[PDB]
Amino acid sequence: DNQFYSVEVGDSTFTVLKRYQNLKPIGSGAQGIVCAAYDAVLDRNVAIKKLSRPFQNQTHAKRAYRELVLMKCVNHKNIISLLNVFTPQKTLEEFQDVYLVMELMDANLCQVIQMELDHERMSYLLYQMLCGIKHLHSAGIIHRDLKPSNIVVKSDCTLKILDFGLASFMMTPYVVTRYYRAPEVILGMGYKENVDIWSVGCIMGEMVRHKILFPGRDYIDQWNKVIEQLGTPCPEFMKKLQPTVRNYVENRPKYAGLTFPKLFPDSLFPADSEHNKLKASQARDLLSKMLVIDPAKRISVDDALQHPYINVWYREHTIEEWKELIYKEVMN
Ligand SMILES: CCNC(=O)N1CCC(Nc2ncc(Cl)c(-c3c[nH]c4ccccc34)n2)CC1
Repeated sequence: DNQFYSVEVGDSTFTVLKRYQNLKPIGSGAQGIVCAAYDAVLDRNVAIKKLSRPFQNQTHAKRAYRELVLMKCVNHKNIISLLNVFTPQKTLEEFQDVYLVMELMDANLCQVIQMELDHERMSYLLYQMLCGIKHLHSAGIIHRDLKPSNIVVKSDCTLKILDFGLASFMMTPYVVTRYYRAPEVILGMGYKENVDIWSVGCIMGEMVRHKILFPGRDYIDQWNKVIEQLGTPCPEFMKKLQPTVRNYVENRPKYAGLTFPKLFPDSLFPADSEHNKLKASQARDLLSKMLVIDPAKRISVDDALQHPYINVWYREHTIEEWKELIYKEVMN
């Protein structure tokens, strides 16, 4: 008979294709609920993400269309691949949800962060972020929102990025984390390719320090936590900020904060063997080239890939037009 069946998964219903069996919730996010399942056809495990009426507003719609499109276009070993897309509804009028099926990963970075990693694995994961980011950049896509929760890995230490970043208001219950947003993004002062390097540096640091580098309730708190450790930026950086903002920043208590050996002591890095000793320094060296406020002085993706620590691996539519656009893309 029908091709789909429904299964309860908490406070929602997953009406998926019969080929997917033994649904099990693996995570929750902004777009919706995500489940792990077994695909009888391909004979392998996969992940199923359900988009509940993605056209309910421009915020969710824009993300869904953009996701659905790039997920189909872009292709790279370090960017989650889409295996299938479907909708249990038969017509546009009936259209409601969109299900995305992808390879199943074992976990996201939030989990890896809570554990110590030899230099071999840490550098490898970091190397895969740079590749993926490099690919996204070579496609004209500047993520700008890379974070531990949007990056997943497998046991064999393989890594893939989940989403494609940004391109505003929502009644949603949960907020979005911004601890990894680059300075230029926080101060809206224009950005470039190396804007992602800042995020990678925040993640690498968290992997070391095992704790969020720049916490904070709002961007006000976040900026302080940034200068409180790295120190007030140089003048050349100030003269590149709109006065409405250059005022707020320049009228903030200066710092000339601590150096890197202080921020990331040898205690955090394994310095038992001579090999690990050298890797520590190289690691801290890269950290110091990525955690730089001024983009003009922040290392780039290609130079970061050449770093010895890493080279060892070398418009506005209506909720009716959106439904249309999204439905068409789904029905390839
Ligand atoms: C139980 C704690 N382990 C984890 O951190 N996770 C998160 C990653 C999950 N695996 C996975 N594999 C593929 C995709 Cl496409 C997604 C995924 C995509 N978007 C998500 C939003 C929230 C949580 C997970 C996802 N997630 C497994 C459980």
